[PDB]
This record gives sequence, C-alpha cells and structure tokens, in this order.
Amino acid sequence: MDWNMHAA
Amino acid sequence: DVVLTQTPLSLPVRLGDQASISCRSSQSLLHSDGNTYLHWYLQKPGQSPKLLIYKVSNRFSGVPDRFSGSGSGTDFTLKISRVEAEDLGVYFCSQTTHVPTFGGGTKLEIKRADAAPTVSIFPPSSEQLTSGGASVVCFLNNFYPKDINVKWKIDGSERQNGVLNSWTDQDSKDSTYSMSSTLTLTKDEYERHNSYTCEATHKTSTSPIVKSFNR
Amino acid sequence: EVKVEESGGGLVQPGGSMKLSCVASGFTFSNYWMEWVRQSPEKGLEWVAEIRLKSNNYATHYAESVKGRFTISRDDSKSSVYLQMNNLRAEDTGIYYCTRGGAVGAMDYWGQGTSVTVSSATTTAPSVYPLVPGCSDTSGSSVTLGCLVKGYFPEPVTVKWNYGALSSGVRTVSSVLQSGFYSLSSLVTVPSSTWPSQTVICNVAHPASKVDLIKEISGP
Repeated sequence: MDWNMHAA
Repeated sequence: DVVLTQTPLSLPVRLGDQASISCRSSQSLLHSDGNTYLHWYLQKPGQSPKLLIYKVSNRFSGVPDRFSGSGSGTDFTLKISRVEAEDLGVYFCSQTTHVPTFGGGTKLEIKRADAAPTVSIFPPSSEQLTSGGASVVCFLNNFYPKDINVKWKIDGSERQNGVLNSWTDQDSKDSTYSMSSTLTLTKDEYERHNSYTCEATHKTSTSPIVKSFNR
Repeated sequence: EVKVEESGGGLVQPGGSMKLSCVASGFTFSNYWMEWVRQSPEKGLEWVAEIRLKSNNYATHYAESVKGRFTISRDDSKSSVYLQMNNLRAEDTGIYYCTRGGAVGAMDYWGQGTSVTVSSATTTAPSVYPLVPGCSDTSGSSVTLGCLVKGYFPEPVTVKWNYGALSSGVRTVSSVLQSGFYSLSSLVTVPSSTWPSQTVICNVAHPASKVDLIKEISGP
C-alpha cells in the first residue's frame, strides 16, 4: 500500500 | 523493513565550509507513482526535529537553498553549504515509500578555533551531607576542542576514583563545549581532608588550569 | 504556525499500561494523518503507529513490534491523537514523538516528544543542591552559579533558570547513570554586579514524579 498522504 | 544507513556518524565542519551527509537504503525507494519518498531532518539538542528536504531534493518551508538534497538509486546525499553555528545538531534521513523507517543520524560538529576553558570549583553543599555523600564540582566552561582532562588532588595526592565527567552539547552560538567533573566522596571521606584541587589540561596549553579550596 | 505537543510520558513497570496524548494547533487537524514515532539509544528512530482520516474510517496501522499492544486513536474535535500502550516491555523504552503526516509525503511537523521508561525500578524525584561561588577571587567571567541534580530516576529532568527568563549563559551537562540513579549539573554565568541583587533560581522539572523543584541560590 501507500505510506504517506502524497502517495495516498 | 527498509534499512537506511547514514554516514558519517560524526561530521566536523568549519564555519562557511560544506558538509555532506549520506544515506544508503537497502532497497529502491522509487514508488510506483514515480516519486521517491526520501526525506531529511535536523534535530537540535532538546528541540523537535524539523523537516528540511522532502522527496529527495525539495526544500521545506523556511529552508534556505544552502540545504540541498540529491539521489542516485539507493544512495542519497544531503549537502549543507556555508555552514553556520546554528546548523549544529543531528541530521537524519527517513523514507515513506515503504513502511516508514529512519537513518541512524549524523552529528554535525562545528570546527572552530581552539579556546581554553574557564574553570570554577564548587565545594559540596551542607544540604547534601545527610544523603551520605559529598560532591565536589569542577566546571570547565566554553572550550574547544571537546577533549579535556581533569585531575583531582586531595591534600596534594591525586585521586582518580569517584569521578564522573560529563559534557554539554556544543553551543549553537559560540560553538564551544563545557563540562563538569564531579568528585563524589562519602560524607566522612570528604571530612577527612582539607585541600580539594582540580587541574584541567586542555590542548590549548601544556600547563593545567588550577582551581582549589580548603574546607 | 503549526504546533505539536505530547504528554503522558513517565515510568511504568513491565507489563503495565499508559496512554500518551498529543495536541496540535495551527492547522485543520482532521485533514491530516497523525503518527507516533519513538526514539531509543538502541534502535534509533522507529515508526510506531499511524491513524488516517475520517473518510478512511480512521484506518490505523502499527509497527509489527507493537501490534496488539498499542492502540492509536484521535479526536478531531479536540485536535488530539492518542497512543494507548498496554503490556509494555523494556524494549518500549524511548522518547515518543507525535508527528503530522504531511501533504508533501513526509511526517512534516513534530513535537518535542515525551519520555517513556519501562523498568522494574521505581521513580525517584531528584535531590537538588546549590553550586555556589566558593569564596574566592574574581577571575572567571563574572560569577558562575548552578544546581547539582542527583539521585533521580527515570530520566529526564529539565532545568531552567528564573522560570526560563534567564537563558543566556546556561550550560547543562548530559545526565549520567550510576548506582541506579541519574545526575547532572546546570550552571549559569551572570555579571557579578547583578548577584545577589537580582534573584537567581533554578527550576528543576522531573516529569516522572510530576514535580518542579524551585530553588534560589544565595551567596552565603
């Protein structure tokens, strides 16, 4: 998955 | 988990010179979306760590262009140009491409001109005696480099045991260090002697700076 | 002006519990993920837990090392995030930082942290002794005074002078652990013409015992 808001 | 290995552990640097800190990851940090989430932070003594660079090379809010980040594969570099006193602290990298992890940090030390310590000696306070101990304190203030030796003499004879030496973090203003040498004796041991002397030997001189008092 | 402040740190026996709190300000709390990261002298910085947005049904994620023991929660109405720690272990000892998951893709704002110590030892508030210019001749930057802090556990203790109003010339050495207790000294240098005329006091705080020891150094 993604681990930061930018990638999210 | 991704391992971020930083080097050097300690980095001495002259004012105005450049400092380069490296961060090597155990795996690619390139996210499928094309971004590389490798960041750099600075943590000053006792203060909250602050974001300097995000996504390899972007400067965060209020960060001057003196701070630059770059990367190549699993290798990343933080460069601090025109280093100033206030730049001291621990710089660390972190990545958020995968489960968040951090590098071990690099302590940037400011290399300034040598400075001799100012010495002060403090007899134990009567307030400490009921604890069973008595601490004599020798304070060496505002010196550089950090290494320094303190020799204690009780009634003329050297005494090495019962001594604790501890330093302050480098000062962000003058880049000097300070340290205290605390000789703790039992209450009666302290009362069985008169002269307490501490001798500080620093690189700045072959002759020790001496301070003492009589009970 | 983003602000983040944690609290709730202290000493806990192995297998005990404790809840850490964090309050933020200077931004719309509900629009950001919040994180807890801890720092120990043996593992360095380590991500502990994460909590996302309401639209994510407050999805949470935990480091494998705290899975099933720690619980992260948030209260947007009070701009706070929490970390409930249960079945604590010695390895959980460290400074816990609350951080905002930034829109730039990195934890962008951090608090100063709150210390947590898991140990079988007990809390002991510090004893504080005055360091008074020991009757001598003026030959060392006006006058240097101080406070010797000994016999305390766990760490840390913070020391301020005149409630923080006196910050220039303050020198506080790192603590050292010996005989099961920590100790350190904090000293300050001031002009000799201003002391005793102007009161000089050291404020010694020890979070674990919830104390603040105020002591005024006089020149007997």
